[PDB]
Amino acid sequence: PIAQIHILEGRSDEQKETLIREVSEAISRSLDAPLTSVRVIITEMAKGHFGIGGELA
Amino acid sequence: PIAQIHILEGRSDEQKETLIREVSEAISRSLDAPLTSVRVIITEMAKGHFGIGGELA
Amino acid sequence: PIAQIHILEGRSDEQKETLIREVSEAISRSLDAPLTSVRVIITEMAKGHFGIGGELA
Amino acid sequence: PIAQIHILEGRSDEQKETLIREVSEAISRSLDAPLTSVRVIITEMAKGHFGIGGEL
Amino acid sequence: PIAQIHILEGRSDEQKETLIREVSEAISRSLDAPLTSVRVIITEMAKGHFGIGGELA
Amino acid sequence: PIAQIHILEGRSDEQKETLIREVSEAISRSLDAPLTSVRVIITEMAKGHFGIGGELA
Repeated sequence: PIAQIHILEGRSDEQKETLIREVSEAISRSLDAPLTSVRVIITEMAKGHFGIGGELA
Repeated sequence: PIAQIHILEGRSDEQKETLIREVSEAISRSLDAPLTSVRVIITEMAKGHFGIGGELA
Repeated sequence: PIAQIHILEGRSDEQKETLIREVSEAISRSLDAPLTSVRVIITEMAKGHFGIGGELA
Repeated sequence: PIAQIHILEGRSDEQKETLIREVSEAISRSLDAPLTSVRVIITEMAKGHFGIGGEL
Repeated sequence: PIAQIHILEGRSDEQKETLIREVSEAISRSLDAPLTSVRVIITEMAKGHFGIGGELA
Repeated sequence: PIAQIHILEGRSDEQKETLIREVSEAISRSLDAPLTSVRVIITEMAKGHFGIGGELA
C-alpha cells in the first residue's frame, strides 16, 4: 500500500516522524498487510495553497 | 489533512471502512488535528496496473 | 496547468462535461494561461472509498 | 469534492487566491455541491520539474 | 521512486505491461537507482473524464 | 499521458531533466502517443517525508 498524506505546513520533523509510523502501522493492521510493504509520502501545504469553500484556511 | 491510499484490489468493504477509521485516528492523534477534519480517499489498483521493479506485482 | 478533481459517484455526463469546461476556463482566466494548455482529470470515488472523520461520507 | 491543481511556479499570492476562489465556485456550480464542501490544493512546480514532450 | 501515470482507457494489457517495464527502466537508468526500488502505478481515465482546453478527450 | 514521479530530494537539475526526457520517450514509445502529448511532473520528497515500513527510508 502507498499513502500520500496532505498536511498543513508547520509541524516538526519529530511530529512527521510520528505521523509516518502511526499511519503505516494503521494500514498494516487494518489490511493485514506486511508492515514492510507500506509506504507513506507526506506532502506539506503552504497556507496560501489550501482552500476550503473558496477561501484560505 | 487528506490522505490518499493506493491499495491492491481484493479487500472487503469491512477492511476498507476499518482502514479509513484507523488511518484517520492515526492522523488525528499524530498531528493533534480534529478527527472531523481528516479526509481519506481509497484508490484501488488492478493487478495489471501496479508494477514493482518493472514487473507486475 | 493540470487539475485532478476527486468527486463522489452519481453525477451526470453533462455535469462532468460542464465541470471540465468551467474549471478549465476558471483556471485560464485566473492565471492568464491559454485555455488549450489546461488539462483536467476527473476521478470518481465509490461510496465506500471516501472517508470523513473516520467514517464513510 | 477535492481538486489538486498543478501549476508552474512564479505566480503571486493574490492570483493563487483568485484561482482557489474561481475554481471552487466552478466546481460547486457544476456539481450542485455546497461551496463549503469544496477543497482545493495548489501544488507549485519548479520550472526544472515539469516536462512537456520530454523537454522543460 | 514512485511513478503514477494517468492514461486514457483503451490500451491492451500487454501495452500497459510494456509501459510499466519501459518506464521503470527509464527511471532506473536516469537515476542510477536499483530497478527493484521502482514502483509504477497506472491510472486509467474514462472517456468522459479527461479534458483538454475545456473539452473532452 | 501524464506521469507524476515522486523521488527523494538531492539530485542535480540536469539529472532530473534527463529523467523527464527518458520517461517521456518510454511513455511515448510504449503507448504510441505523440511525444508532445506526454507530460511529466517531478515531485521531490524531503528525507523526513518518506517512510518505508513506518520508518524513514
